[PDB]
Amino acid sequence: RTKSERDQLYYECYSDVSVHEEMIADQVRTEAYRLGILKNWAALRGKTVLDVGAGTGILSIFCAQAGARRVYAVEASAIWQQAREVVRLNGLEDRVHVLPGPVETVELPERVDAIVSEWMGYGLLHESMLSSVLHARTKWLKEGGLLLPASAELFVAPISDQMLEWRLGFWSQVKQHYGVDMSCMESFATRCLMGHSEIVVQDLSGEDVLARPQRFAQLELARAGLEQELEAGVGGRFRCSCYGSAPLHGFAVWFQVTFPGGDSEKPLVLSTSPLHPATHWKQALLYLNEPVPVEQDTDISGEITLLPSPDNPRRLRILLRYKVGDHEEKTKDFAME
Amino acid sequence: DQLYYECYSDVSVHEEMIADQVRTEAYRLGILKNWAALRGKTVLDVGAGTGILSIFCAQAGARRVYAVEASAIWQQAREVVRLNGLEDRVHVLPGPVETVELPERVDAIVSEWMGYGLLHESMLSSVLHARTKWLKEGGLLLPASAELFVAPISDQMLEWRLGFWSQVKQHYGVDMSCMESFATRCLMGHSEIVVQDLSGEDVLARPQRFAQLELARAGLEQELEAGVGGRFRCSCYGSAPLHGFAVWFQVTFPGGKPLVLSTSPLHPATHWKQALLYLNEPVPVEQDTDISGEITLLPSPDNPRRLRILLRYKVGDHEEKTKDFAME
Ligand SMILES: Nc1ncnc2c1ncn2[C@@H]1O[C@H](C[C@@H](N)CC[C@H](N)C(=O)O)[C@@H](O)[C@H]1O
Ligand SMILES: Nc1ncnc2c1ncn2[C@@H]1O[C@H](C[C@@H](N)CC[C@H](N)C(=O)O)[C@@H](O)[C@H]1O
Repeated sequence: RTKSERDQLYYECYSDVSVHEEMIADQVRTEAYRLGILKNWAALRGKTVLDVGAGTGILSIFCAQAGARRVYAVEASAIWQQAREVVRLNGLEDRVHVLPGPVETVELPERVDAIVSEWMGYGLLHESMLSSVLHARTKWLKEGGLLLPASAELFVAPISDQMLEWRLGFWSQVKQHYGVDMSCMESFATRCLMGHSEIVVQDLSGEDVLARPQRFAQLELARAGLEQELEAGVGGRFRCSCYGSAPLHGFAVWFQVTFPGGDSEKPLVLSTSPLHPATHWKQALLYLNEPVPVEQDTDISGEITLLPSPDNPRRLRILLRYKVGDHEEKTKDFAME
Repeated sequence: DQLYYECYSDVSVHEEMIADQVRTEAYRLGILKNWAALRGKTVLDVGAGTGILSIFCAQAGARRVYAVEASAIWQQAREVVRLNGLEDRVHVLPGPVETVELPERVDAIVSEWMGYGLLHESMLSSVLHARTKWLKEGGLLLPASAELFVAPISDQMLEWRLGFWSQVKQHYGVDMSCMESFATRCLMGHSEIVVQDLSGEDVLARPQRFAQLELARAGLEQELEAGVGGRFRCSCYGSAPLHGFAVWFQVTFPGGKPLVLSTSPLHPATHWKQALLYLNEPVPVEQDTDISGEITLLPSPDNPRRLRILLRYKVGDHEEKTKDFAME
């Protein structure tokens, strides 16, 4: 529960193979970084890069292959030892330098032309890694230098989760299967599956989205003052109108990040929307205590704030205020599962 | 004991059990096919949960069912019984079966008590306690017995995970084949029992029964404390990387031909899956490679409800080895 304990647990996760397997098997993520880096070949060719949180080294290697002269691959967990071997295996150890330890205390021999980092957690800010990237930017990035990605956006949409609907309806189906009526279990199932205060990470599709998604916050990484916004809360108000009739279960929150277009003048966007190909981040679901019926053109509005949890700064908290239709204003406070 | 019961106060575990069609149909038929033995008789359902097995017992013709449940889910069972119009015949009694005050000894006990690797959760002791305390002489136990099996395995999913690092170069133009030894240490080098579902083609040799538990047998309770299990030997089907062993179980109901509920990878899948015991790294085997060993299931020293498995094994002419596992 102390910082040293919390740090050891966080980096211990990244010392193990499973999380790296997940990240690198995520083709949408990994290919987006590869292409985003290549899009910026003109600005990277012959230049220096800092990879904040290099992991197994893969993004740093992408940067070298794109023509970077020198890459500092900084990694705080024990996985740096594996990165060292990956870099050597690819013939890159003379110019990709795997550096152990936190980026906050690394000492590079020079400021750098570019920073690359994959720092995003569930609901964007779970893990709270962004502070480390901003620290590195302030301390090591040259004036006018390149950030990859350069920005993040947060989106919300109201949802009718088809999988949840099935799980709640299960109990009224038992009679047909086994000859025992359990339809009375539905209220209890609803309390268990919806009445908790955890953020649920689950993949949705367009079939679950009840209104046009809306951006409710923007994080431009070059902006001074972003560090202090993180502490006070990131988010904003939203308002949308429903497509059609459905049981409203709550809200899905997701994000995108954008890589500069470079020479092409066409930015590359990595999205975790339910309307786009699936990623390991899925979406972050905020369930209401029970389903609320809605109809075509029902207004839903609210305010969403992403904060660090008081107990654990790396654990995402979300404060939700919302109003459905003519119902009273309600609030719910969530923490990451 | 309360943290354990608290697991069952939530809907998800009961959804998983009742959505397990192989499990629930096997109990349903095991009970209904015993109509002649249950007709006009009394039943104790040990750990009634949502009450579903007690309602099957009523359908089989039981004159009365005491449905005993320690977790807060007993409240939902009472509602289910009322909804099915059985409040006059099926009586939900809250609390541990060890201390419940039944009105009378019973003609039969039904219970679904099995955990991962059969004995994880350690609920069998509660069923045997109830049998000693409340079952009439010559009374019926459903299921009546359990059997434990082992086979050597080559886990396809594990092989794919280990092989993933050699595939990265084709996906992204970065070689990561050097990660394979590290991945193997992480995924196999630990001492946790891993619950995972296998298929028939993961099985490398004929499965061996290594223990039988007759629930009516005298002194079974003390055996559980000392450990349950036994020796086994088998010959491999063909060439493959041996990853370790899978342990699974079946239970048998009195026939009313005996109905068997199996959790074998060769039979339809169940929520129990199999309990996998990984060697520290893969070992190549061939057709007719001899494998022998001994497996013991114990309660963990620091947590009686947590399964521990002691494995001794010998592959071909390699030296005998041991590995000591506890449930993940
Ligand atoms: N303050 C920090 N300094 C250095 N590394 C960090 C820090 N915070 C988190 N990390 C590492 O950042 C990595 C974050 C991963 N999302 C990315 C790994 C790798 N770049 C990849 O894209 O596959 C993990 O390996 C963490 O251990
Ligand atoms: N000592 C005990 N006394 C009463 N109930 C118990 C005891 N130990 C475990 N249980 C309950 O036993 C049930 C075990 C379940 N595997 C079976 C539930 C139900 N009979 C069903 O087949 O769906 C859980 O609901 C536990 O809470």
